[PDB]
Amino acid sequence: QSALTQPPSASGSPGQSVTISCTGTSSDVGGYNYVSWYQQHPGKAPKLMIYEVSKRPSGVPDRFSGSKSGNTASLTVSGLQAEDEADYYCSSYAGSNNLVFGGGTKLTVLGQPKAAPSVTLFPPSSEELQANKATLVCLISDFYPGAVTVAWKADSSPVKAGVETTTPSKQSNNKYAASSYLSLTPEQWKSHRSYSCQVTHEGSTVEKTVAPT
Amino acid sequence: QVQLQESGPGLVKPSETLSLTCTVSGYSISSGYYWGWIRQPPGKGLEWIGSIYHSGSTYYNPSLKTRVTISVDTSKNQFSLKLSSVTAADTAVYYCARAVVGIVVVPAAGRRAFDIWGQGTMVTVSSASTKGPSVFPLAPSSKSTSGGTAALGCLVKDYFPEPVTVSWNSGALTSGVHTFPAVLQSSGLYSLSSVVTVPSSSLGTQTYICNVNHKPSNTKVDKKVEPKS
Amino acid sequence: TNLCPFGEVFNATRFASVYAWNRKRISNCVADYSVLYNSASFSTFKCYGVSPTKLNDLCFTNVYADSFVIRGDEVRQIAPGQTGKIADYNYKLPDDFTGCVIAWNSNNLDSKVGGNYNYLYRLFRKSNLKPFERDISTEIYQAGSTPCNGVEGFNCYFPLQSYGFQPTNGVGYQPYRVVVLSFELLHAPATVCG
Ligand SMILES: *[C@@H]1O[C@H](CO)[C@@H](O)[C@H](O)[C@H]1NC(C)=O
Repeated sequence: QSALTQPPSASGSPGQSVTISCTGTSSDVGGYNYVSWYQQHPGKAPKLMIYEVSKRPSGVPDRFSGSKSGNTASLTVSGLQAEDEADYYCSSYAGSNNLVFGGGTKLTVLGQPKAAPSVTLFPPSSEELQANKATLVCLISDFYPGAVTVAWKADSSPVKAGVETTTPSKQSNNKYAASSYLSLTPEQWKSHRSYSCQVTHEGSTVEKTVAPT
Repeated sequence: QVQLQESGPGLVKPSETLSLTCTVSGYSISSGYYWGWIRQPPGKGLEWIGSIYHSGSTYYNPSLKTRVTISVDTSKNQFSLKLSSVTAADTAVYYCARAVVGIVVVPAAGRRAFDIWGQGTMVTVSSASTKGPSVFPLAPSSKSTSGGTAALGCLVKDYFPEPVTVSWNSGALTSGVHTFPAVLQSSGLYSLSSVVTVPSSSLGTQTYICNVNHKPSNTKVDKKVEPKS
Repeated sequence: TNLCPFGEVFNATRFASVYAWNRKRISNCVADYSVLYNSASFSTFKCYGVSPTKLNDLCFTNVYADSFVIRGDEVRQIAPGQTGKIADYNYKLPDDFTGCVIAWNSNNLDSKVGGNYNYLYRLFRKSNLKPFERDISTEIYQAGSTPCNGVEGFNCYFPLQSYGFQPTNGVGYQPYRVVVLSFELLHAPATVCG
């Protein structure tokens, strides 16, 4: 779908050196020296790392560097750090077609101390109850790998209705985090003695409970 | 020092016209450079749209050529984008940017590299209407307390379209702040939450206020979170 | 006896880049060169034919008006027998020149806050320019053995560069508008007198 082909992921270990390739045709990459690399962290604007193949903008670390041979451009990160964990996009002029992008490549830093989910479960706030709604909020953070199963319980029996759970997302610490919400009528919040959110990750489960009043 | 800022309707009806503008400051667009628009569908790749310099000359991406106009108004010192016949494939964060090269006659001008970028404005294409977020405080309690630390938050419920951004105490509370991605409800309206970890000793004495901004409407809601009764 | 449209060259809002210098042909009109010479709003007014007061009493078959923008440093190069990037690759006066060279500082108009990149000059050229020649090509200068093949590269440079005029620049680096008036006399009746 992208006229520049870029490896979907790439990885390296801290302190080491990683290289991302970017192949087009003789009419883009192979044709002109206007090849550009950008670094985008999740939820933030793209930043220019490399223009005109190997030229580094100001403020960009010397550890970054780019080059090209024939149809294929390369971006080499030396002294790999955690802050370098991001998506990288390559770009080049295409003649008639103009300014085509690559599909992007995710770079992982591969230092992975297994973490456990911290869980916090908030009951329906009293404001929400007065508006005739009730929402349970179970928040899951600081867990590696980015793999998690959430189950809700009402009293001790299972609940599968009204549960909405976000896919897990990368944080600034390159650990992952997700959220699960239980939508409830207020009489239901008052009927059952307790609700609970169970968060399974690597075999062990962390379970938290809230209760009306 | 140059600054770019995108503004425009958060929501657009399908088959109608998407209309965003970018206001430059700190440098007169007429004085040089090419100036471009680049978009990123949610969870997908960068797409370059088009560029322009002060004369009004334009270069466009062939796949969106028939539907795209980019204009320049030098008296207001801004450039704009219109995209007609929008579909869901136009739902995207739209950035404006400035080129690396100031010379306007260089080979492949405005189709090389972009140096200065805006924050990005998002546009969702949908038939649904915008709904303002409702903000409920997630109060600190002895169950959310964990030794020296303690967690409180803000639940942002039933809003549309995206995005919501949350800051705390006007940007003085930044560390320990996690603001989770939103979930899409059955109703069609998004919800999301923001939690922060705070000293437990300071709970009655210190003030915690979350600043929810939802720019598709023009709402900004600041909710004070206080410990439970 | 119409008036020569000297206003439309001198007071024109937009001025050209030296590498693509504009020429306007003046004819079938009367012009008072003495108001121009005594304006004192021109920092430069050198003449190489006859004194500006005496040519007021002189006829010419044609007056050509060449206009462009350069740097203060480069004004001295707008003269016969002069060497330099401007005089060799952009605009060269012949040594038989019989005209006047006029200039004034345009910092107020032509210098901008982050640099004005509209005005260009030709940084590389294979050969020095003949007098009154105009080159506007954008072919990539080959500065090394490696052939350029038309693509900007190493030792392959786009042949034009830009003054980045900032109002904070020192005088010598400030933009100067220039008007070169060349007086030609052919085997044809005169049409420009005073
Ligand atoms: C330029 O404009 C000024 C003010 O209008 C005028 O005095 C001057 O004569 C003009 N110059 C020419 C060459 O006409």
